[PDB]
Amino acid sequence: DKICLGHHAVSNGTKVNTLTERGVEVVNATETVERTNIPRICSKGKRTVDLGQCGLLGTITGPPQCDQFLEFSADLIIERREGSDVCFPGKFVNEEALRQILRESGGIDKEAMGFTYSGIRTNGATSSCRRSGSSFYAEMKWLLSNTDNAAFPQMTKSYKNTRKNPALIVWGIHHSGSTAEQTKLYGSGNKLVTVGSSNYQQSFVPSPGARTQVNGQSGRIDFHWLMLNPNDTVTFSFNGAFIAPDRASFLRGKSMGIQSGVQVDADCEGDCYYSGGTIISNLPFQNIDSRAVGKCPRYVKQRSLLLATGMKNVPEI
Amino acid sequence: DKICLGHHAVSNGTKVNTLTERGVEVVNATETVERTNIPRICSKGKRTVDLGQCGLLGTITGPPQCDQFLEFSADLIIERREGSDVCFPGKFVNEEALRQILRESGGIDKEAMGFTYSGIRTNGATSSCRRSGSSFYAEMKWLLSNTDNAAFPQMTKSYKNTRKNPALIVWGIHHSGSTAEQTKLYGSGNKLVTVGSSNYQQSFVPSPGARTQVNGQSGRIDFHWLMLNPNDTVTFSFNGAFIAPDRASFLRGKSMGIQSGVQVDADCEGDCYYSGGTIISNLPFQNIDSRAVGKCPRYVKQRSLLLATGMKNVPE
Amino acid sequence: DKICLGHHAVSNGTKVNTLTERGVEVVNATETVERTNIPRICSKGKRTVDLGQCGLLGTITGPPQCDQFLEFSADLIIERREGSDVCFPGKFVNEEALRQILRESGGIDKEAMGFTYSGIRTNGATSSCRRSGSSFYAEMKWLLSNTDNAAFPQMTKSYKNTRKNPALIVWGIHHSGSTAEQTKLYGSGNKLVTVGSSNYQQSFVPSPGARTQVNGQSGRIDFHWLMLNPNDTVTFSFNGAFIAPDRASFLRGKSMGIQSGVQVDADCEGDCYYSGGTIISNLPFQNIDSRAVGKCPRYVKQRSLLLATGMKNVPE
Amino acid sequence: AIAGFIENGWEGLIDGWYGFRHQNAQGEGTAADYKSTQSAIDQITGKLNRLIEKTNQQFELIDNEFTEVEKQIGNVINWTRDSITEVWSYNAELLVAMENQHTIDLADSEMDKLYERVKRQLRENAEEDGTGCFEIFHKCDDDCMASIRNNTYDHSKYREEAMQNRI
Amino acid sequence: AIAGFIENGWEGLIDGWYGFRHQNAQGEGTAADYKSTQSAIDQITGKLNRLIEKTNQQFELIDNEFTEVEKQIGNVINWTRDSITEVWSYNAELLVAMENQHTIDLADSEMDKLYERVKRQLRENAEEDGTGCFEIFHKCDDDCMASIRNNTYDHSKYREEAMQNRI
Amino acid sequence: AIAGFIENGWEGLIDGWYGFRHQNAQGEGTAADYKSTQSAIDQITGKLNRLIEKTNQQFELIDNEFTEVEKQIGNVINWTRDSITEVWSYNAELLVAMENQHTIDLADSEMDKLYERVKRQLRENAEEDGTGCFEIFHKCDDDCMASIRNNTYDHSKYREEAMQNRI
Ligand SMILES: *[C@@H]1O[C@H](CO)[C@@H](O)[C@H](O[C@@H]2O[C@H](CO)[C@@H](O)[C@H](O)[C@H]2NC(C)=O)[C@H]1NC(C)=O
Ligand SMILES: *[C@@H]1O[C@H](CO)[C@@H](O[C@@H]2O[C@H](CO)[C@@H](O)[C@H](O)[C@H]2NC(C)=O)[C@H](O)[C@H]1NC(C)=O
Ligand SMILES: *[C@@H]1O[C@H](CO)[C@@H](O[C@@H]2O[C@H](CO)[C@@H](O)[C@H](O)[C@H]2NC(C)=O)[C@H](O)[C@H]1NC(C)=O
Ligand SMILES: *[C@@H]1O[C@H](CO)[C@@H](O)[C@H](O)[C@H]1NC(C)=O
Ligand SMILES: *[C@@H]1O[C@H](CO)[C@@H](O)[C@H](O)[C@H]1NC(C)=O
Ligand SMILES: *[C@@H]1O[C@H](CO)[C@@H](O)[C@H](O)[C@H]1NC(C)=O
Ligand SMILES: *[C@@H]1O[C@H](CO)[C@@H](O)[C@H](O)[C@H]1NC(C)=O
Ligand SMILES: *[C@@H]1O[C@H](CO)[C@@H](O)[C@H](O)[C@H]1NC(C)=O
Ligand SMILES: *[C@@H]1O[C@H](CO)[C@@H](O)[C@H](O)[C@H]1NC(C)=O
Ligand SMILES: *[C@@H]1O[C@H](CO)[C@@H](O)[C@H](O)[C@H]1NC(C)=O
Ligand SMILES: *[C@@H]1O[C@H](CO)[C@@H](O)[C@H](O)[C@H]1NC(C)=O
Ligand SMILES: *[C@@H]1O[C@H](CO)[C@@H](O)[C@H](O)[C@H]1NC(C)=O
Repeated sequence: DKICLGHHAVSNGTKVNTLTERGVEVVNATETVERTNIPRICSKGKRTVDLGQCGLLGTITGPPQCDQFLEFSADLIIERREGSDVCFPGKFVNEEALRQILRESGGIDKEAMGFTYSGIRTNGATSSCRRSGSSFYAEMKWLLSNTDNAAFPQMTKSYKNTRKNPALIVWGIHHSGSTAEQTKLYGSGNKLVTVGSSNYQQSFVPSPGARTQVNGQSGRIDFHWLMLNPNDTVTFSFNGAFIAPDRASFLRGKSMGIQSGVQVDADCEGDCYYSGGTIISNLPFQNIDSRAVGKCPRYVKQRSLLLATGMKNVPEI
Repeated sequence: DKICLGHHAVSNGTKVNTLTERGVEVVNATETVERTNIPRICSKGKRTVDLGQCGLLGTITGPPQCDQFLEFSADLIIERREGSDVCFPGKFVNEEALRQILRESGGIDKEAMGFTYSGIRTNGATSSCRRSGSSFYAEMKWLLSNTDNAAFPQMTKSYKNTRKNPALIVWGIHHSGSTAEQTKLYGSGNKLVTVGSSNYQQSFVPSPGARTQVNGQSGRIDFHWLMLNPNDTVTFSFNGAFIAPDRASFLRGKSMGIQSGVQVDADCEGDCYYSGGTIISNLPFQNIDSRAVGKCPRYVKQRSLLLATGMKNVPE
Repeated sequence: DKICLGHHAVSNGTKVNTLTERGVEVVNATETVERTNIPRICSKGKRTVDLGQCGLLGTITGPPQCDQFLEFSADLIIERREGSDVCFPGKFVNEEALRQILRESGGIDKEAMGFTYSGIRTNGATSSCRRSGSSFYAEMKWLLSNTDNAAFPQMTKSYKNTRKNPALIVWGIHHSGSTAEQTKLYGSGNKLVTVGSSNYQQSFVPSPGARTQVNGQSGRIDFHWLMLNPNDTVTFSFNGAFIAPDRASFLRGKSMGIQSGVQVDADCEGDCYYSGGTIISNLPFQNIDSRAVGKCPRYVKQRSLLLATGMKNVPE
Repeated sequence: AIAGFIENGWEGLIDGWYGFRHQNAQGEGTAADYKSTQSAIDQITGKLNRLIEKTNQQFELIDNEFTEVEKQIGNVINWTRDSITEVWSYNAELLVAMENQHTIDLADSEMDKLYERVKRQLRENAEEDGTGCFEIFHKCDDDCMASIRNNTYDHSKYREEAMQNRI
Repeated sequence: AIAGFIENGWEGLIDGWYGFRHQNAQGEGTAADYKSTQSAIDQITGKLNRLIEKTNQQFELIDNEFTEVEKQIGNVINWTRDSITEVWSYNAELLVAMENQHTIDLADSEMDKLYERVKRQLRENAEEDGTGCFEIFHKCDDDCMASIRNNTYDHSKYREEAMQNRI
Repeated sequence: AIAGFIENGWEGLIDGWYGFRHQNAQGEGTAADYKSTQSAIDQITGKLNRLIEKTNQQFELIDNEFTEVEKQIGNVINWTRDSITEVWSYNAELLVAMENQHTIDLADSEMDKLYERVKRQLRENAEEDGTGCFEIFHKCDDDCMASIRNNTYDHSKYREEAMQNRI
């Protein structure tokens, strides 16, 4: 009699790349690089904030677009392309560092500054920000002098961080659209804004002048920020052109942020996100988006890689 | 009677490394780390502008070393150690980022702005650099006073960028050698320059220097860079000491700019360029220059790694 | 008769992670990830400077707490958490770049710049920095404007670097803390400081606003630094608040600097250090400190990795 | 007719990966080797369990899609990310190539281990013909097929059978 | 009474790693091979010498524990460092896994080299029992057990007796 | 006089890598096995073709040699480049060491495959002598040994003569 050993085979099979030769036929192989996704952000079991029309940095300054998100608390922050953190033209300096701080911040817990002003009207307003009629940013007071061309007095203000967590202090400098506007707004004189703390010192100079019109007006606000250690005091000195904070922003905990263009799905549990959706798959690698964040597979360039899950497909005769 | 099996061996083999033992002798081996370069920059099939005493950054402002490269197209941009980006002494702010985008620019295109305002001398010149008599960068006007000791008028000017591509705008601020030089060039006042756009908004102030003398003069031009998004408007506002651009610049395509100190060849082709030459090789690694630019072998520290291409060299 | 071939075994071996199975028992294995450390700094055979109560930058400006380290020479520089760089309140711009330069500096070799002043008070006494009475930084001269309210002349000073190595030149700007104090201390008017060189140019303006009072005083000194190439010259121009350098700082050679919170043990040899001690090991990996500095094993997340040093364990 | 792994695979094994084929006077056919299949599957699944292990490192954004970062730090980030991507592409291709080479060599090694086990079990009662078959000189139609598939085969009873017939 | 590496190891083989066991007229005994253990030890020592070596690239601090660096550069440094840590953690886990696999397969290979060398040395005078032992059909004394131990065994003068005992 | 791969290689086998050496009453000579060398060299060329693959990622300048970049960003770039260089130096040494071990093991496995194929084809008509040769017990001419090289040697011959020569 006779006995013989052998092994299973299929008529088709798939091909894999090996160490010595490429294109080896195997019975089956799987992919280690994910290409299938859900074109929506799946976020379940996490507090998610959908910052639709308002940029993440506006959750400090309070443009009308995010009046409901001033004190938001979330584990996952969604930032969208159509939004903006500016309602009066301008930008933050070192805005990327502050965005990185906010994405990890866990949300914003605002505690009032406790500042009292005298001889200065705090009801400044612009036509660009339109919460109702004309209104300015919610979390900041646009300081004026009194009447048109009235002088702005020099003053000193200070804030002590009485909590255990560090405070995020944000303020702005107003750059008027012309010297005539500054003549009307803040009167006339040399302007200097000085900011300091035990480990921080800077000063800013307003620079009035003609600029391209954005959202109907040429005036601009440059937003600046400070990270204040516990028991430290921030001292501010004004001659005008100051957009003053009303409350200090404390961080609530830990979170992550996403820049994305798709809707939020509350049903799936997912860790890896990219601008087109979420990648929920326990594969070693992905070839979808090199900037994907979270607990995500490693990005590779290959369109596909087939890792054999069995031996070579020696065909039957 | 006797059938024997065996393999080809050589009497004088080559040593390779393995995971378990070093110095294992094999019949044949090749290198995986390239150590040999070709001394010349061998560029064929790629448009190459062989810059001389002009660096890449200077091709925006147009110094006399590269008047012939005021506008150009390229696939390869070569900077030289002996070259300079200035003629009148000066420095760019964030000069590395601007050179980095220029190396990728593919060349340069141009448009023009104007600065035709009266009361302004639009053809200022210095003794540092000349074409025949005293001259200045073709791309800048200086805006000096029309007469001596006359107050410079405050002015505004804007550019609309009516093109699909983003515009590369470069302008200078003049830091006078002394306060007396500033009074000579511009009348008395507190000089202020602002640049507006939807995403720039930067203010500059001239600061008279009393600095050391470079290229015969103590004054200096501080060159500032703005990359302007399509259809956005740049607004300049100044009281003087403003080295205004004549032309607005644009990107042309895609290039891979390099830095080198050696001559350019043209009878062969390769992708990897570095300061001392090019690397033309299909080996997986190289040990010539950690700063090598292009689609080349990956840099390793080892001088040589030998990959066996044959059997273990057991003699006799 | 019968013969059996085989191998040894132990009743209790150790487990290793293989490609296909997580818990293969082997006769022997050794760690590749070092977890043991010594709480003390091993600095034998090396010149070691223990910068107690003094930071790395305090060896440049010379606060009283750093008087013994002004001209220190070392191969290993240990910075302490309890130390400080600044005695009179203030900070440097680009603190990290300057600390990185000093850590690799090899130590500091200072030479006097030779600046002579007349009509200026050079005492600059401050209660925040003391040796006896009130005494400012040993190596910096706080140029008060003579008697109170007197004007400060617009001085120009220069230093030429004649040595083979580049010079490290440090100066400061005084923020008085109020306009009344700036007017009293440096006289009335606006102040401007400019610095020039071949490859560096800057200007600074004092900011006499109001600040939180630290160590008894509300003003702050903003310190700035310059690396001066050989045979070049740095020229300073100032209307006050210059806090002039007294000596230029030259680099002695090469060293490595560390940060540490523990005492120095000079009888132990090693060459890689971390905040809590030293890691003396020839293993390829560590799980002690992901930011350790020196020639340490490569950091991995795994607490322990066992690389088999023997075959597999077959218990009978 | 009785194919062997040395020359050809089998399309008749649907109950496992490895197995035996039999030809005798009572019938012909196949059977799977449960133990060899389960061992090879356990090693490959453990390999996948290593490869598919989730990383615990949380990564944050250091770039910006909506606005641009400064060009110098932007290009440094792009270069670092592309160099890391080249490292991970190299590791991914090396890992897949080495796991495919190890998987094929492992399964063929396991086939050799079973083959040697059968040869060792049969000793002087069978001869290898180079096609993956064992020519057996001890006639058996039924019980020997299961006994050889198992380890409960006592070659000595038939031993006399596998010398007389092959000499 | 005695079994080889196929089914179990041998507790008590203190001197060396590889060796022989004997069931002779004098009874049970054990001896080390010495050559195969030293070969395996030299190869493992070589592997450890290659991996257990410190680098020659000195790294400097690029951050500062006492005073925190700027958030943008700090986050870029932290991201790059975490990606490098992920690369080295992957490389360390992969290196330890393949070196453990290679060490185990190397040692089993060395056990096999000794086993095949003994098989080739004995030729037709011994037959495998399937448990990692060779059943020898010529009565052979301690001097001849020692002749088997080292490479001094001569097939001649046993062939006729062993064949008559096997046939 | 003649020894095989177990003890030594050959210096006169200029054409090919794998081959046979022959002694008979008609003389002596050497001939290569074309198929084995062609397969082994095709596998090695495929290995080389995988290693010599050129990346499609074009890297640009980040540093600047003529004018030094800022010390903090320059030091971050130098640290990142040094870490990447360490990663690629490790990967290069690991790749070269692994591929050299796999090339040596591949050559020896293929040599063993040829050795076993000859043993399988010859069956009881030849016996390995332990030094890389098979002793042929019956006498034969060059043509049947060329058939062995040709993989056309039919064992269904007058086996009794070989059996009588062994016994
Ligand atoms: C390189 O860095 C620049 C900014 O410095 C960044 O714009 C590049 O990526 C951009 O990513 C966008 C989102 O995917 C994409 O829409 C945009 O086209 C793309 N930029 C370019 C020029 O193609 C960075 N490179 C990469 C690969 O991300
Ligand atoms: C980069 O990572 C380091 C740790 O590797 C961070 O430093 C830690 O920060 C936390 C913040 O609460 C402190 O509690 C730790 O004591 C710090 N450890 C060390 C060694 O400094 C650092 O903050 C990270 N960088 C950024 C920008 O977040
Ligand atoms: C980063 O490393 C490079 C070396 O690869 C440094 O460049 C060298 O610096 C030394 C310093 O004296 C010079 O002598 C060499 O000529 C330089 N070589 C090149 C190719 O530039 C560079 O300075 C380092 N950067 C920093 C910030 O430390
Ligand atoms: C082969 O692998 C694929 C991978 O998707 C799997 O679905 C299939 O069930 C596997 N087949 C066997 C017989 O294990
Ligand atoms: C300083 O801060 C700590 C918390 O970090 C707090 O417990 C302590 O009370 C603070 N000091 C004072 C004087 O309140
Ligand atoms: C090869 O031979 C030459 C001289 O014939 C000798 O110098 C060289 O060292 C040999 N190669 C090796 C690796 O020894
Ligand atoms: C090694 O292989 C290369 C392949 O191109 C060949 O040119 C060379 O002559 C070979 N050397 C030896 C000694 O076999
Ligand atoms: C393991 O090996 C080391 C060095 O070879 C030795 O010092 C140690 O005692 C060994 N341990 C055991 C349990 O064999
Ligand atoms: C400076 O220039 C002089 C010019 O003769 C030269 O002799 C000297 O060596 C130079 N020094 C340095 C440090 O380059
Ligand atoms: C052999 O294994 C089969 C299962 O494959 C089992 O049914 C049979 O009873 C076993 N034979 C013996 C003798 O145990
Ligand atoms: C082999 O072992 C025997 C044991 O007595 C010894 O006499 C003989 O010399 C040994 N031969 C070699 C080559 O080691
Ligand atoms: C080898 O086999 C082929 C098969 O067709 C045959 O044509 C050829 O003559 C054979 N050569 C020898 C030497 O047996």
